[PDB]
Amino acid sequence: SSLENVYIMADKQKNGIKANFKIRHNIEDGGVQLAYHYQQNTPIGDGPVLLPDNHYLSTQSKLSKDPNEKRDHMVLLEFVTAAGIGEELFTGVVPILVELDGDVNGHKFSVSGEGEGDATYGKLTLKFICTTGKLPVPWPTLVTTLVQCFSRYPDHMKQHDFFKSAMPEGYIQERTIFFKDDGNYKTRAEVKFEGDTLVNRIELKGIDFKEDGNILGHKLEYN
Repeated sequence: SSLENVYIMADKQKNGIKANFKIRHNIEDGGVQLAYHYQQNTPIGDGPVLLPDNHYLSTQSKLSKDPNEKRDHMVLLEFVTAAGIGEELFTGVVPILVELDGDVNGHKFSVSGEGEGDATYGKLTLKFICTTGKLPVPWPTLVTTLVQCFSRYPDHMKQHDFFKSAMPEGYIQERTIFFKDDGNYKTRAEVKFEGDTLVNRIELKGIDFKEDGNILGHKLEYN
């Protein structure tokens, strides 16, 4: 498993939030590949949202494989809890669909994911398939791109949950992810309800990657 803290701050000028954090990918030789994340979220609707005090999301991920699956894929379990120093839509189990189109150093690919979120327990369970064939980057590098409205906000912090407050209309989530000493991803996603289903539609563009670096060279552990 992995555990990372997403640091969130209000962005009042855009009626949204910003975030930053670092992901530590494990390299097959024992090293670490840092991926520095810079994030902004803006609401799709023109109504009020919850603009939070500074806080973090404590985010734990576990990656596995479906033993009966021969397509290139990732099974993902996550537990996420907000910590210090629209909500009615999330009181039960909510189906999730994720659809991503990407292009990294000219390698185009698509990913489709399905699963469910249970915000009461901060819990996500999803399975992702590369629908175009072989994924041209390591799965772990796409985890953060591939629905923070499923975070568990403790009752005493519920006034700081921007993500659910923007629902059902949703939000735009944008990132730049800088892979240390390597290339970057830029992502734009729309996260919103389609009926009773929470959908994450994403475009990802990756540039400046090293052909023999840890990403295009597939030198990251599957974790």
